[PDB]
Amino acid sequence: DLPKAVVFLEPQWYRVLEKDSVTLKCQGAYSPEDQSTRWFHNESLISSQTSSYFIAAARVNNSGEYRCQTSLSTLSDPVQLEVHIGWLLLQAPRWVFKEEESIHLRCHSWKNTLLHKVTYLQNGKGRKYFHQNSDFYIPKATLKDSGSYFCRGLVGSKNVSSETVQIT
Amino acid sequence: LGGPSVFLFPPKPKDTLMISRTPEVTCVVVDVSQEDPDVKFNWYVNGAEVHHAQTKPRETQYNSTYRVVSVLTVTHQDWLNGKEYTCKVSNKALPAPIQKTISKDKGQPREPQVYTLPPSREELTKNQVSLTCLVKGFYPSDIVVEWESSGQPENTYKTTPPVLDSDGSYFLYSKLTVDKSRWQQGNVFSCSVMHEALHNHYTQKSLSV
Amino acid sequence: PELLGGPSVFLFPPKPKDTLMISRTPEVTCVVVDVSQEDPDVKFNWYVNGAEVHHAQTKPRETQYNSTYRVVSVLTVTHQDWLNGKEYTCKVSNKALPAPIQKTISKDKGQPREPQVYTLPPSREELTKNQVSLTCLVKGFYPSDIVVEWESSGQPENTYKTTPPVLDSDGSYFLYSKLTVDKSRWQQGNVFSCSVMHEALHNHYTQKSLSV
Ligand SMILES: *[C@@H]1O[C@H](CO[C@@H]2O[C@@H](C)[C@@H](O)[C@@H](O)[C@@H]2O)[C@@H](O[C@@H]2O[C@H](CO)[C@@H](O[C@@H]3O[C@H](CO[C@H]4O[C@H](CO)[C@@H](O)[C@H](O)[C@@H]4O[C@@H]4O[C@H](CO)[C@@H](O)[C@H](O)[C@H]4NC(C)=O)[C@@H](O)[C@H](O[C@H]4O[C@H](CO)[C@@H](O)[C@H](O)[C@@H]4O[C@@H]4O[C@H](CO)[C@@H](O)[C@H](O)[C@H]4NC(C)=O)[C@@H]3O)[C@H](O)[C@H]2NC(C)=O)[C@H](O)[C@H]1NC(C)=O
Ligand SMILES: *[C@@H]1O[C@H](CO[C@@H]2O[C@@H](C)[C@@H](O)[C@@H](O)[C@@H]2O)[C@@H](O[C@@H]2O[C@H](CO)[C@@H](O[C@@H]3O[C@H](CO[C@H]4O[C@H](CO)[C@@H](O)[C@H](O)[C@@H]4O[C@@H]4O[C@H](CO)[C@@H](O)[C@H](O)[C@H]4NC(C)=O)[C@@H](O)[C@H](O[C@H]4O[C@H](CO)[C@@H](O)[C@H](O)[C@@H]4O[C@@H]4O[C@H](CO)[C@@H](O)[C@H](O)[C@H]4NC(C)=O)[C@@H]3O)[C@H](O)[C@H]2NC(C)=O)[C@H](O)[C@H]1NC(C)=O
Ligand SMILES: *[C@@H]1O[C@H](CO)[C@@H](O[C@@H]2O[C@H](CO)[C@@H](O[C@@H]3O[C@H](CO)[C@@H](O)[C@H](O[C@H]4O[C@H](CO)[C@@H](O)[C@H](O)[C@@H]4O)[C@@H]3O)[C@H](O)[C@H]2NC(C)=O)[C@H](O)[C@H]1NC(C)=O
Ligand SMILES: *[C@@H]1O[C@H](CO)[C@@H](O)[C@H](O)[C@H]1NC(C)=O
Ligand SMILES: *[C@@H]1O[C@H](CO)[C@@H](O)[C@H](O)[C@H]1NC(C)=O
Repeated sequence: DLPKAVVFLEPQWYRVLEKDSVTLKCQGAYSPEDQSTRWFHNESLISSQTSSYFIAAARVNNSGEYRCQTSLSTLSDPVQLEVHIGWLLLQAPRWVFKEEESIHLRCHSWKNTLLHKVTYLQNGKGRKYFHQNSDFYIPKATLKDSGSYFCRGLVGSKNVSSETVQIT
Repeated sequence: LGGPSVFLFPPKPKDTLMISRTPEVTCVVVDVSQEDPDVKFNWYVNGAEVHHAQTKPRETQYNSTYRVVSVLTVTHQDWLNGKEYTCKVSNKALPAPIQKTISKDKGQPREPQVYTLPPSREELTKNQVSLTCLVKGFYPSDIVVEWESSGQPENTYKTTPPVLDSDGSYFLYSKLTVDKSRWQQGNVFSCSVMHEALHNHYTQKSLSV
Repeated sequence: PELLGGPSVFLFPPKPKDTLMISRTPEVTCVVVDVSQEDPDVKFNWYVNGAEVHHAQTKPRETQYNSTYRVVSVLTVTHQDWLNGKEYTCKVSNKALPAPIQKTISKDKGQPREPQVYTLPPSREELTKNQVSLTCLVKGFYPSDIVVEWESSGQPENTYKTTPPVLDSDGSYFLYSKLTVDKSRWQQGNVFSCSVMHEALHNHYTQKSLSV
């Protein structure tokens, strides 16, 4: 029918933390004369009204499935949002990776805390070690990944690990 | 913050004692990245850069991180006299070289008298008897308790970790299990300890019945 | 001062003399350390597989040295609830932690056999001294946390010092105790006793006393 609107994740991680902040955007129509985006949570209606949903403190009662739709742009498609709680979090863009593409892994912290001596592991064994905190760009798909990928760090002195995520 | 980390280890006593095994002091750099490696060891022995520092490759570690070990061949006397040895490492990851120093337990020694207890008469009821080697008040912790039989070693023994006595000396009890058949036939079993406070660094008593 | 990074929690069991012996109050302890300028508060929740917080009574925050108000709270146990094997958990929660951290200790598992208790007399050559060393060999038990004490009839000498349990070649532990007394008491003619307390021991007591 009419053009579908799309939900844009600001930032691009659909996995957040009980204190991290996410902002959602929606482009599809820009409601020519007068803007309005109508937002949908778990199949319902939020009173945001603007073109951007503002989630400062993420906290479970904020996860689910999301949708949007301006003055046209039909109705947006389903974008998921998870909100774990912990110290570490292996953020990713998506997790379905076959054939050969490029992955941009991130070992998130918590309450923008620093993370000393960071590591990324391949269902057990590590593959890339870093002294300070940075992401783990892997270009051109390994053709043998697809095992549990997680990360471990050091939040001051605490020995913190991350909850696993399976990629393929 | 964080970076590579250094661990300085002393020679194992059986090496420094008994002139036959060269004594080495190993310096271990760990958490050394793959990008930004190249670690430079600046060895010091009582104020002497001593350029016999033999280092090793970049070890391969599950966590991708690298691990470098370098052994410095030491002298049997220079360790015991009390010379202070010292590792200093730098790597572009370290904003200031990390140095750590060691030098053997610097404190007033003592001699270990080596008494040797025998099996209890009820234990001779069991299927194997337990021979005890008592080693009373000594200094410092380092020591080498070992059992031997007739000619050569016995490795059926477990030795208590050094305890601290009431005066400040270290006692330890080694124990070794044997066939009641083997103990009653009369084989003599000798307990040999090696401490830096025993002339020739080697006393050795014996047990039988 | 401080530097911070997320509090920590340590959980210790009850002391064996308090478990193997009745009318002793045995206890489980939750030591929480590294709270700071945020003035993170208490909140302690103890469980046995989900439970009530009556045996609790948290103490006062104490900082001592490094300006990180140590907090501790101690839970009382029945001598019988231990030993058979419960669990005991902490769940302490601080306003500077992501999710409440929790630890459990329970009892050590495993087949416990009874500790043998041999008694050893001064070494032949050790009598050339004003002080001899009585030796007590407790060999063959399993649950490490054991108690060893010496005594002369009805008096407790702190002469002895004992080895900590050391794993043997069959999963059982063995230790040694040393008691240094002036030879006179030895040759003179006294009777010295090495009491042993182990959950695998009849009435949790056995002493294999020795004399010349
Ligand atoms: C990536 O992986 C590597 C290696 O992989 C793993 O390595 C080990 C740990 C196993 O888990 C393997 O399965 C696995 O492959 C990681 O490298 C490790 O890093 C840690 C710390 O990050 C190091 O721990 C230190 O260990 C030393 C002693 O290490 C000896 O004993 C270990 C266990 O027995 C053994 O694994 C070591 O190889 C080493 O073994 C000895 O080696 C010598 C040399 O050949 C040999 O002669 C000996 O015989 C042999 N030992 C035996 C028994 O035979 C330990 O002492 C350190 O503790 C100090 O620091 C602690 C931290 O504060 C402190 O709590 C301690 O008390 C002690 O502190 C110091 O003590 C004195 C007294 O006061 C004084 O100097 C200081 O005041 C005091 N304080 C300080 C701060 O120094 C420490 O725990 C591992 O050794 C190391 N593994 C190595 C080198 O092989 C790496 O971390 C991983 N990284 C990531 C990001 O994942
Ligand atoms: C700021 O404040 C204080 C400062 O106090 C300091 O105390 C010492 C350390 C000196 O430095 C002083 O100069 C100084 O004043 C610090 O608070 C302390 O912090 C340390 C480390 O952060 C803690 O150490 C832990 O201790 C436990 C054992 O603790 C008992 O024994 C200690 C002596 O051995 C004694 O000091 C303790 O008070 C405690 O004593 C017990 O007390 C209770 C009641 O009070 C009593 O009922 C008990 O009977 C009694 N016990 C005894 C024996 O007397 C030790 O086991 C810990 O080791 C863990 O961590 C290691 C490294 O992470 C690891 O290698 C160990 O294996 C172990 O880790 C656990 O291992 C097992 C499995 O292997 C398992 O449980 C877990 O998987 C694993 N991890 C965890 C988390 O459990 C550890 O060394 C002190 O307890 C603590 N409190 C004190 C001293 O009161 C504080 O750290 C300072 N800040 C900084 C940055 O230093
Ligand atoms: C939109 O849908 C999403 C899911 O698609 C939904 O997120 C869910 O919210 C609930 C609300 O709390 C979460 O429920 C928790 O589930 C965990 C399991 O991981 C339980 O451990 C928790 O139980 C505690 O909660 C109670 C209240 O604090 C206590 O009384 C109780 O004893 C426990 O302590 C808790 O129930 C759930 O995890 C998420 N995520 C899911 C289901 O994936 C979201 O809430 C929906 N939108 C809105 C506006 O609610
Ligand atoms: C918020 O979370 C609590 C937890 O169960 C729940 O009672 C409440 O309904 C949640 N809010 C919404 C809108 O679901
Ligand atoms: C602590 O983290 C290290 C990684 O630096 C990991 O190897 C180790 O397993 C963790 N702790 C324990 C008790 O295993």
